[PDB]
Amino acid sequence: EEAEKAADESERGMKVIESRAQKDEEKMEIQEIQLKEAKHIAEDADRKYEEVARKLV
Amino acid sequence: DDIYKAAVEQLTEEQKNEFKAAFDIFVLGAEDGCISTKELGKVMRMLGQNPTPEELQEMIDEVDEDGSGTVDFDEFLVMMVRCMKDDSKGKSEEELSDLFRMFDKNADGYIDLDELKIMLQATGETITEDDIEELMKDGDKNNDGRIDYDEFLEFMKGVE
Amino acid sequence: DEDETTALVCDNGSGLVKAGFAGDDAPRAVFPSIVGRPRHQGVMVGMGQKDSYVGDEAQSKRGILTLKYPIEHGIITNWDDMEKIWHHTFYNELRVAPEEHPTLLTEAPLNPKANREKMTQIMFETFNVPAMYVAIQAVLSLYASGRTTGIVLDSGDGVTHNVPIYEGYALPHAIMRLDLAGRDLTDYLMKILTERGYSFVTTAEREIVRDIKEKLCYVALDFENEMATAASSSSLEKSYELPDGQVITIGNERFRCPETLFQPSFIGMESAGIHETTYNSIMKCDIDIRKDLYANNVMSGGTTMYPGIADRMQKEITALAPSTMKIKIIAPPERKYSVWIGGSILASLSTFQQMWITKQEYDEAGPSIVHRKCF
Ligand SMILES: Nc1ncnc2c1ncn2[C@@H]1O[C@H](COP(=O)(O)OP(=O)(O)O)[C@@H](O)[C@H]1O
Ligand SMILES: [Ca+2]
Ligand SMILES: [Ca+2]
Ligand SMILES: [Ca+2]
Ligand SMILES: [Mg+2]
Repeated sequence: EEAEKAADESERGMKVIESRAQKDEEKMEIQEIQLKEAKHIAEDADRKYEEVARKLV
Repeated sequence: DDIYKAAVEQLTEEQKNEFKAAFDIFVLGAEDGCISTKELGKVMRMLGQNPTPEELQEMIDEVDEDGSGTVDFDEFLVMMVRCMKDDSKGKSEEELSDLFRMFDKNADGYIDLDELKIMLQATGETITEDDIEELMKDGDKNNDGRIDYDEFLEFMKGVE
Repeated sequence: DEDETTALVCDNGSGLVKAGFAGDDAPRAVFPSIVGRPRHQGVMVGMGQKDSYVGDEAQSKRGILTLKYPIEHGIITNWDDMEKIWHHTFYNELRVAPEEHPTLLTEAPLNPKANREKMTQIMFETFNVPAMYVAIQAVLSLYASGRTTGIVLDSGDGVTHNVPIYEGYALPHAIMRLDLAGRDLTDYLMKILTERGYSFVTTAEREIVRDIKEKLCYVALDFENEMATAASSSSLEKSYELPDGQVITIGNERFRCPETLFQPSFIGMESAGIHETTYNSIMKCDIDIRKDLYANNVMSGGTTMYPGIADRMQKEITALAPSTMKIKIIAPPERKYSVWIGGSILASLSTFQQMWITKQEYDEAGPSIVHRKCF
């Protein structure tokens, strides 16, 4: 009995912790995609700004 | 700005409330309280299309009325109503010549301020002096006191 | 989707197909000119039986599909790829049939007669199109530039065309095409990177390094001096991060890749550099208009997106030509799409609506007579 109770508790813990892990994972991909896009456009903007500055000179 | 502000005022109250909500969504967490090139590009990515930076600048320049380089609510309405092209389908060259002739009733080659004012008087709507001055400036480029045919052609952009 | 009976402007430029409806300022469907063919044979069940990928569908998978270029130097190699790319653009992106609106296509200068007759026949017999029209790219680019004078330098992917137009006047005798462009630059960068140490021999990597070049490679303002100062590199060499993650380190090679354009001897060809060929073309023109050609030179093509081309052109022309007059070089923003933009503004005129070629007259006349009618 004691072992079965402990195992059931552990299983419930598995379900809830795995669910949160799946959520965190989805959040990872979303955050990563936004971060990459932001860095790409930031590098693009910096290169264009340096070039237009050279052209201004 | 003309057709843009016209369409803006043509919006309904519920539409303008949705526009304010969408503005709050776009400036959600911003640092200037308005939609700049950064925030506009972020919204474009959130949608899917990618906008050129010079294009973002030219667009913000085609919607602002203040001079901030960013899009506020008053400019949010313009940026969210400019879709329909009101100034398209330009009148035929013969129709444009007719317009210039009937605005130049005394047959001289110039639409003096008197003709423009009598025309505004004839239209029937309550003509405000500010409206007269703004239209006179919009037409008469060199500000010589009359709208020639080239200045009159310039008067047809944003008009339909 | 479209409520206006207007021609579909489809620029089938070498390397990038740009398709869109007339009146727009930029092409909506932009995809590379590549065809991916299933290399192996799978025993799997359920996957698409489609035997011919195209566009982004091929770009998304370059490891399984052997990549073939549908255009080489200008001459069309395979016509099946042609039918594939048009059928795809018609019934997968635009979602419109060609049986309801015209189609203003853009072809390169000085192309074979077989190419023109073939595309026209596929556009009339197979597909039911009310009217076709072939147009040279240089004129539409000069239109989009908003001028009537200058020498257009169109550098695509496998061909480079120099076309002088003064006061709107075309010069079919001076147009000289040379097959030096982005592919030969990709090959030069590939062989020099193989000399650096990272060796590859597959097309997917070739496209990857092509993209790396488009993003990073620029033109040098002084080749030998940059070589000397890069001998001891610090900020001159850059470390790029491959989309896969491998850390690549590229230094001087960048600004030595497009230099092959200025020194064709690197690829062992007696042809002259793009600048020297343009200069020779200017001598072939008359003296009276040469100054105007110096003051109104225009550029076109995706290859011109590199930073530093205008300054290099100015120094080279100043070193070649006298330094007494004024030689201003003008490059309009977003020049690459400008050609397509021209198409749009060319398809809205009623007169141009009167200069189309309907099916019946072509059928009786035949394709060769159609070639005479256009020029
Ligand atoms: N954004 C870009 N940056 C750098 N090079 C580019 C870019 N886009 C295209 N190219 C180069 O231009 C060539 C294709 O040009 P093309 O699309 O034929 O120009 P056009 O459509 O004006 O004829 C390719 O070799 C490619 O490397
Ligand atoms: Ca503002
Ligand atoms: Ca008058
Ligand atoms: Ca005036
Ligand atoms: Mg080109």
